[PDB]
Amino acid sequence: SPTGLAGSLTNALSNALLAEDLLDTLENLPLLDILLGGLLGKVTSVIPGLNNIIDIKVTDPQLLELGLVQSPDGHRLYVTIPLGIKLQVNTPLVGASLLRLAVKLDITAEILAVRDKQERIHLVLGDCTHSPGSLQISLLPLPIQGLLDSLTGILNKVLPELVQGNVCPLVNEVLRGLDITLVHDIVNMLIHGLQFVIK
Repeated sequence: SPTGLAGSLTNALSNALLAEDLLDTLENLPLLDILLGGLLGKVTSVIPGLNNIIDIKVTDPQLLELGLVQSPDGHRLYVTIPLGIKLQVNTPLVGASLLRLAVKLDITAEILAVRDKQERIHLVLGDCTHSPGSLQISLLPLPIQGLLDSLTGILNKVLPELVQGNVCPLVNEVLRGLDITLVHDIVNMLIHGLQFVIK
């Protein structure tokens, strides 16, 4: 089980994210709510209608194995966080299954060490974004295509930033809380541009 920094880093990050309930965060995404044609929305709220009429359940929260890359100059790290969820598109009113979807996405987190004016070194989360072009949607009686088009269209434009804004704060929290010695050895080796991530 004991190993060098890179391996300790990815295991420590994985455990910590899960222990901060990453999988509840994913499960609880306000996917629906953050959302003519647009008059229709105003209509169904003026009538005692059963709402919305559409509902989306997020299930099957999944964190996959972290990946890790160190920059050429050895000063910076990039952690890839591969995430997976299932979306179940239901209509309450008829009360039936419309769609089940698998979605997969990557967060990239940029880790660097930087030295303040008083010779101290800090572990800093630099960038933290959805990885462009990493979104993947996959369909798991009725013609249903209608949905699956302005639904993968919505998801394309809405899901990355929602996940990013939900998962990156967690990533920030897990960095601050790493083992003190694992932090100190990692900042010491990035700041002196010494390679340790092997591949």
